[PDB]
Amino acid sequence: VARGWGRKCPLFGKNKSR
Repeated sequence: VARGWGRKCPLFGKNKSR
């Protein structure tokens, strides 16, 4: 799973969230 993590989890949303 990706979205489930990129949602509110930096585990997959490093540069995307930052």
